[PDB]
Formats: sequence, C-alpha cells, structure tokens
Amino acid sequence: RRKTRKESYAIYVYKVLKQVHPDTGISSKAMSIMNSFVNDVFERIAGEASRLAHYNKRSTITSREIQTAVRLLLPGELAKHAVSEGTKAVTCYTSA
Amino acid sequence: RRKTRKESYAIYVYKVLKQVHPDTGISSKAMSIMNSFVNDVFERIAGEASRLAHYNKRSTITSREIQTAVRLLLPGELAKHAVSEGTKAVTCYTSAK
Amino acid sequence: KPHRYRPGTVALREIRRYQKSTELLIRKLPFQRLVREIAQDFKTDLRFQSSAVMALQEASEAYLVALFEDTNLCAIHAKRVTIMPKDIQLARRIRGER
Amino acid sequence: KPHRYRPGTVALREIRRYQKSTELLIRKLPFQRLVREIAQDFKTDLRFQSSAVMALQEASEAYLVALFEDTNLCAIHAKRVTIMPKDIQLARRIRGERA
Amino acid sequence: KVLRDNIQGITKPAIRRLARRGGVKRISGLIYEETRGVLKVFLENVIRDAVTYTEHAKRKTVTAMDVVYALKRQGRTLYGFGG
Amino acid sequence: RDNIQGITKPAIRRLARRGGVKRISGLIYEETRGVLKVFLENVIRDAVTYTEHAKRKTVTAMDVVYALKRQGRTLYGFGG
Amino acid sequence: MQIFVKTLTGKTITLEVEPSDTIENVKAKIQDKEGIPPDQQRLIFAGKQLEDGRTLSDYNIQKESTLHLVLRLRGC
Amino acid sequence: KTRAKAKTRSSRAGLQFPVGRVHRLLRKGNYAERVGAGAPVYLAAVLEYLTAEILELAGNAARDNKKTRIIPRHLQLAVRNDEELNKLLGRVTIAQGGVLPNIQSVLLPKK
Amino acid sequence: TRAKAKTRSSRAGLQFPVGRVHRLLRKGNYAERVGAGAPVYLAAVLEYLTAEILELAGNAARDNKKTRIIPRHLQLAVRNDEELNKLLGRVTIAQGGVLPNIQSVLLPK
DNA sequence: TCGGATGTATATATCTGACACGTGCCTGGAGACTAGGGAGTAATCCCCTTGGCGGTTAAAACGCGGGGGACAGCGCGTACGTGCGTTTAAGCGGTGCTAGAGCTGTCTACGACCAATTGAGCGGCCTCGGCACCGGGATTCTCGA
DNA sequence: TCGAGAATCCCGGTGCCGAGGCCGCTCAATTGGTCGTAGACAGCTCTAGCACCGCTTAAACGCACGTACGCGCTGTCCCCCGCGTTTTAACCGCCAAGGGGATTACTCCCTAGTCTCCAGGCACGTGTCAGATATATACATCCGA
Repeated sequence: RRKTRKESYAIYVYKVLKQVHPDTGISSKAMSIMNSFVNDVFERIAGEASRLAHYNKRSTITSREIQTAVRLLLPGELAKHAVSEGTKAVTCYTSA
Repeated sequence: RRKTRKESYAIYVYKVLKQVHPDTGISSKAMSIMNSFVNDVFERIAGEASRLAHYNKRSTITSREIQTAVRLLLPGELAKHAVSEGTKAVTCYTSAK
Repeated sequence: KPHRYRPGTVALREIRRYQKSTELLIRKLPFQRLVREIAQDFKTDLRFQSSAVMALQEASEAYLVALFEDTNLCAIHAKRVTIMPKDIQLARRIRGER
Repeated sequence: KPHRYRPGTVALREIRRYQKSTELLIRKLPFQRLVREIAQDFKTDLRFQSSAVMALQEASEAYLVALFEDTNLCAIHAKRVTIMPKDIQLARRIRGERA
Repeated sequence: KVLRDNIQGITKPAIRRLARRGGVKRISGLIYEETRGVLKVFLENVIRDAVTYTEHAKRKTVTAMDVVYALKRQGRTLYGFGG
Repeated sequence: RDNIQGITKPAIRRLARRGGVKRISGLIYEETRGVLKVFLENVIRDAVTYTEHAKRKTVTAMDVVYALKRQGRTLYGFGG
Repeated sequence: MQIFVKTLTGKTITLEVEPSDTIENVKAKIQDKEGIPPDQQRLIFAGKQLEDGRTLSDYNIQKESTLHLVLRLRGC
Repeated sequence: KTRAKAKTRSSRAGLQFPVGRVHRLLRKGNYAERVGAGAPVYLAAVLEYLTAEILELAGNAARDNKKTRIIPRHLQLAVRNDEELNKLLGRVTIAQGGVLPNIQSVLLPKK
Repeated sequence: TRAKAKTRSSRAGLQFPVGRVHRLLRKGNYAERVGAGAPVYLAAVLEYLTAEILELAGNAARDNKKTRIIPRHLQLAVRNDEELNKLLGRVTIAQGGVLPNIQSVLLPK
C-alpha cells in the first residue's frame, strides 16, 4: 500500500549546501524552489543544444553543443566560469 | 553541373491564390514571406503538440493533441474556424478509402 | 488638542511596513469566490485543488504590484505625486498589451 | 517678399511623405563600415554576405522606428510637443530593456 | 450554486495595501474600478488556459500543475509549487 | 575608427519623421547612437557565436536570422 | 419580410425572412430555392460579413436592404 | 496481382497542401516516438485555412490600389488592419512593410 | 571474475548524478544519439550554478542572524546581484517580497 | 531654535511542530561484449567576396533671421488624508460524506518496417506583358492682406 | 473675410526585365504484407474536496474636518525651423585575383543493444531544539511653542 517513487534533486542540493556553508540548514519551500530552478535550467540548455544540433544537419549531441549552448544562454562572467568548470570536469573524467 | 534540390511551399500557395483570386499574381519576396510564415506556424504547432503529449506520459501524437494545441495557440474566431475545417477534413479522409 | 500627524507620515510608515514583510494582502474567501465565479463560464460543475487557488493568488498579487510600480514611475515623470488612471493606461500601452 | 512657410508645415508634409513610402533611410556604406568595425572586436579577419548586412539594416531601422513612436507617446503624455532624452529613458525603462 | 457580484470582494483597503507595497503615496478616487477591470482580464486569460489543460486529460479537478503550465505558457513562470 | 559618426543627423531626423515626431530637441542624436550601438553589439555577438560553432569563416544570412529569432525579434522574407 | 441579394452572376434573388431569422435558416432557404450548398456562400451587408452564430437582427438588416453574395471554391 | 492506380493522400481528403510531406516532416522532426494516422490531415487543413485567409485579405488590399500583383506592402497592410491577425504576429517584423499612416490628433494645426 | 563498481560521478569528481542526467537526455527526445561526454558537462554546470546561488543565500541568511534558509533569503540573494537578476528576469518566486526602495521625490522636505 | 507624546527596536522566558537522521529494500545503474553506421579526413571545382579607378551629381554642412514653445511664478478651491464610533463577516475548530483520482489486468487494433515502382515535383529556357519613368497640365492647398 | 504661389496628382507615351509556362528526369510517396505492443476498457480502494454549525474579534464602513496640491493664467527668453550657398563622397559601371564554401569517396571507432549483478536512493518512523509568542522596557522620531 506504499506510494510510488517520486524522483527529486534534494540530496545533491543538500550536499552542495553542506560543502559551501557547513553549519546552515534549509526549509522545505526553499528546496522546492531550488528543484524547480534546476529543472528549468536543464530544460533550457537541453533544448538549445538540440536545436543547435538540428541546424547543422547532425544526428548527435556532444560536449561541443553543450558548450556552445552555455555560451549562448548565460551572461559573460557566468559563462566563462561555467565553461572552465565543464572543461575541467570533462578532462578529469577522460584522464581516469 | 550538380545542384542540390531545395523544397518550398510555392506551388501550393500559388494554387490557393489562384483558387481564391482568379486574376492576380505574386512576386518573389511575397512568396518568400509566405514560406517563412507557413514554416513558423508549423514549428509552433508541432512543438506545442509534442510538449502536451509529453506531459501526459504518452508516446503518440494523434489528432486530439493537434486540436488542443490549435485551441491553445490561436485567438477565438480563428480557433473555431480552424477546428471546424480540421474536423471536416479528417472526417472526409476517414470516410473515403 | 488631540495629537494629529501631518498628511503624509502614515503613508510612508505603511510603505516601510509593507515593504518589510511578505504575507499576502487580499483575503482568501472573496478571492476563492471570484475564481469560481470566473471559471463557471467555461465548464460547469468544476472542482479545485487548494494549491491551485494559492498559486493563482500569488501570481495575481505579483502582477498587480509590478503594475503599480510602473504606474508610480509614469505619474512621477509628469511632475505629479498622485496617480491617475491615464498613468495605468499609458503603462499598459507601452508594455505591449491591448 | 520671399514666400516662407510657418514653422511646422514642412514637418507634417515630411511626416506624410515618409510614412507613405517603404524605402530605407540610412546610407548603405556607412552602415556597412559600422557593422564591420563592431564585429572586428569579436573575431579577426571576418567576411560578410551582403544579404546579412541587409537583414541587419532592416532590423535596426524597424527597432528605431518603434522606439521613436513610444518616445513620442511618452513626450505627449507630459503635456509637451518636443521629444527629449528623458522620454527615451522612461520608455526604455518601462519596456524592461534597461536594467 | 450560481454566484453573482463577487468582483466587489476586492475591497478598497486591499487595493490600497497593494499600492502601498508598490511604493505609491497618494491615490486618486478612480483607481479602484480600473484595477478591478485589469485583474478580471488577467484572471480570465489564465483560467481559460488552465481549464483547457485540465480538459485534455479527461479529468474534472483542476490541479496546480495545470495552473503552473498555463502561467509558463504566457512567459510568467512561477517557482515553488512543483515542476 | 569613429565610424559611429557615419549615422548623420538628417538620417535620424528621417527615422523620427517616419515614426511620427514633429519637434526634436538637440540632444536626441547621442542617445540614439548609443542605443543603436548596444543593439548591434548584442545581435552581432550572437551571430558570430553561431558562425564560430558552424566552423566557417564568413557569416551567412541564416545565422543572422537565428540570432534575431533567439531574442524574440523574428524576421520574415530572408530565406527563413 | 424581404431582402434582395445581388449574386455574382448578375442576378438578384429575393428572400422572405424575418428580422429575428438566423443565418442557418436563411442558408436553408437558399438551399431550398437554388441548392448552392451553405458552406460556399458568404453575404456582405454594409461592408460587414454575416456570421452563422448571430441573428439578422444583430446585423441590422431592414426592409429593402440589399446584400452581396460571394462564392469561394471549397471542394469537399 | 495488379497494383491499382495510385491516389495521393491529399486527393482523398479534398485538400491542396501535401499530406505526405507533412507526415515525413513530423516523423523526422524528433517530436515524439510514433505519429498517428490523423495528425497530418489536420495540420494540412489548418495551414491551408490560414494561408487562404491571409491571401484573401492581401488580394483585396492589392486590388484596392489598382494593381494586379501582391508585394510585401499589401501583406503588411492586410495584416496590420485585422486585430486577430495583428495579435497573432505581434512580435514579427516583415521586410519592406512600412508603417500604418496615423498622426496624433494634438499635433494637427490649430483653427 | 568481476571488479567492484565505481559511479561515473565519482570518476568525474562531482556531487550530481551523471547516470540520471544521461538517462534524462536519452529519454527526453532531443536527438537520435547522445554522446558520452555531455552528461559530465551538464552536471558540472548545474553544480556550479547551485553552489553560487546557495552561497549568496546563505550569506543573506547569516546577515539576519538565522540558521535556516527561507524563500525571502533566496529572493534577496537573486535580486541584489546583476547577472543572476538578468538570468531570472521573468521569474516570480513565491513568498519572496520586494526590495526596500523609495523614490527621492516623495521624501519629506 | 527646545520638549512632550507615540511608535519602534531590544532583551528574556517558553513551549510546539518541523527538520534531521536511522532502516529495509527493490529497482535502476554499472561491468563485459558485439556490430554497424555516423563522422572525420583528403582531394577537387568554381563561385562569390575583396580591391581599385573615374565621374557626376545629389546629399550633407554651414550660416542667419525670427517666431513660437519651454519654463518659472502665483492665486484658488476642491478633493483626499487622519481619526473616531459602529457594524459585518472572515477565520478557526470540529463533524460526515461521497465523488473521483489512482492503480491493476488483459486484449486487441494500430503503427513500425521492407520490397517494387511509378508519377509528382524540381531545375533549365524563353517570351512577352505589367510596371517604372519622363513630360505635361489641373488641382489643392498655405499664408499675406 | 479674400487672393497669388507652390506642391501634388491625373494622364499619355514608351521601354525593359522577371513572372508565368513548357520539357526532361530522378528520387520519394504508394501499395501490398507482416508482426509486436500501447493503450482503451472494466473493476476496486481509499483520499480529500464539499457542506455545515457555532463563536470570537479583527477588519471594513460611514462621517466630520482641515489643508496641501492640481490646475489655469501670465510673462520672458532663447533655441529650433525654414531657406540659401558651398563642399564632398555615395553611387554606378567596369575590371582582376583568389580564398573559401560545397561535393565525393574511404575508413576506423563510438554508441546502441543485450545480459547479469548488486547497492544507492526513497518511503517510513522517531526524537528534540529553532524559533514564533507574549511581556516589559529603553530609545528614536515627530510636531508646537
């Protein structure tokens, strides 16, 4: 008689919060707001990458599409920092 | 000389124009504008239908999704007339075989 | 003899107090009745979830506050302090609405 | 005596004449030079198709015309006849473009 | 039960409080009716979209997801209620 | 390279006259030039980003249309 | 009560109606008298189109008023 | 074993726009996993209706100006003078269109 | 025999689920095929944005001598930063409020 | 320029309901292997962009007289803010009930996939008529008296 | 009130280029057949949305009074507007050079699909302390004299 499983992003948001501020909690509605924010940004980036891949007569989305979509969407400083983080993560994953 | 084929809605637009106004021509720029208009409307309607189908966790796009997308996108009188025309066309296609 | 403030002080006090808080302003039951009456015209015998009413109220209040901000700017632009309906009309016309 | 028109008549004549027609209003070559100079800051040794420059010109002119219409409305609302920079600033602020 | 004349439930002090939060100081006597009209138009559009969203799914109860989707369709998305 | 001065005063006057303005003050020109510069900067940056992703050297007419469409300023009649 | 309709063929047809008549009823009348199916004919009165979901009374058609008939190809 | 003479899907529905092309575009456009057998007919009918309306208004505007061809100015005049069509294309600029001829009342000369 | 499993998130050194992002990309109807590097990039970007917003909101909360975060703190953090405000220019946050500003003309003489 | 009255921020006790954390487990993610087509790379063709030279003529820049519009100052009266006594209905706390949303089985009708083929649609050519241009006269306005 | 000049529009002759139509052909939409599963229908269970009843008290209402601001009127001064004359560079036509966009063929390797295994994240249950209330008090601020 148990309910169905509902996916969410709470665990990772909480882990990041404990990483940044080690002694600060968070209420429920703030968590809901953050979940909505993450989902909305994911949708925007994915849609832009899909359209960009469609324009160039291609049938797959790679890291280049994500990078260019991030450059198009975000403003300057955020774009630069996000690009640096993404390329560092990809290099680290490939190296191992 | 090898030239790639390009697709456009030119001949169908011309057919409709000659159907509605017996004696009237059209220039090239107007044809380009009409082509862009048709493509834009098609993209909007198809995207809305896809989103609506995704919301209800289904995997098929039918005439019902198209009808609801049309009702969501267009203003009142245009929506009413478009719904009537679409239903009539679907009924005519189904009855014939 | 009773102590009276000059016209204008209580207005600023209310401005500060209501810009410091976050609670809703319009009452609940009248808004629910209005929502049901408006929705009656599209499909009879409808039922609502409470969260839907709450979301509608939140969105409407935010929209009204933004509109009032723009109206205040319009009224200030023409060497005035009191807002008037023509300010609202000009703001809505410029924003891109009919 | 030389025949002169009262200040204002030629303005209305120009209004009618220029909103009757459908041509462009900025000379092509200076606009092309401006576009090239602006685009130089983003990537060196670029090339442009003529139709791209034409599209940019059309979009810019349409945007300017709409902005001027809104500015004229703002100017008229304040019981004036001459447009001023503050009217442009107010219109852009209400439109949500300027922060 | 049929309802009638409920637009007047938005009292004058409520509009005054909303204006005070908006930063206004002096209010003329004709603002209230115009505000009542504007709010009615806004609610009419939003509920119109939400009811269609509900009707496509063959349901009979309007859910918060329908309201969120209807708000998002008009470029005024909302955070804090899911989705 | 002060090519922004190529947008002469009579051109701005013609644009305003088509817009419906009857009297113009003496300080509108600088504001108009600034606004035009900002608008062109944004649009050209987006178009150049598209061209860079496409791995080309000449910006085409299509990516200008794409950049204009991204900002909710769709354009008709240029091969869209 | 009597309305003249000028057709595209140069012939004027007289229709007996009432001010409270509806457009579906007058379409039935033109079906009965000429047989041109209803979806094909549009009426113009005082430069304004006649729509099915209204009443002749709304469009203010009175005695000796004239209408213009137009035909558009709409196969099946 | 004699295959019958071909009949285009647009012919059965009494349309003009191509049903098959719309069906292929829907299938290959990454909109959904599978596409039903009724959607292209509805889409073609709606597109045909909208195109017919626009062309009717533009042709009327062109004939008003004693001309036998349609140019973008006529399309702009037709679109901007109908409230519903104007609302539909709210954020679209059409090349070589121009503006509607209006002048504010107060600016008119006195007396 | 077989070796013990190590999550892709652990390989990339992140706190977001790479596998879930890959599945969502595949099932989201965005393209025919999905590369093996896109989930890492997307997870890194999302984690960066979340960390930035959380840091600003936590600072705002600590200013008001409180231990927990409420939506007002998120609103204050977003609206007081330029780029974040531009990114969320058409978004309303429930229970947010406004910024305390008063035009200078209305102030008493 | 001082001084009385009012509203707000500061400090202390207290008790509740939401936040943080431990378990069980089951479904989704990871390890190992194949096969097949999407994309990168080298080579070729030729189209369209960049550059320069001469004229010629319309558009831009400069200067001047002056009339009309922007702006400051002042008087008036009316509408709006503040405070008080009275009346109304929202909000809380329970109690009953049933329509309807959500889940589980199953079973069929509908849509994907593949081979043969044929007629719809696109590219190249050409030809003549609808529109652009120049010259002329009738008309409709403005601004002095 | 009236009349002399400018600007605009209607009409006629004429020439040019692009819009409409005709052939030829290759690729994609048809026709015919098979097979797997997506969803439509029927039944069951439990929740939460609707209806009601009573009481308390905070908020909405109506009214009197005083004053500050919205608005019309007058005067001044100066700064855009219309017009003539001189300068200049935009535009049009022509001629050259070659870089880069657009196809075509070939090959290696990256991702989809399948199977097996196991642990990470979710629903459930429980404790305890962060903070929302209530009370009392000190200080900042406003309006008169």
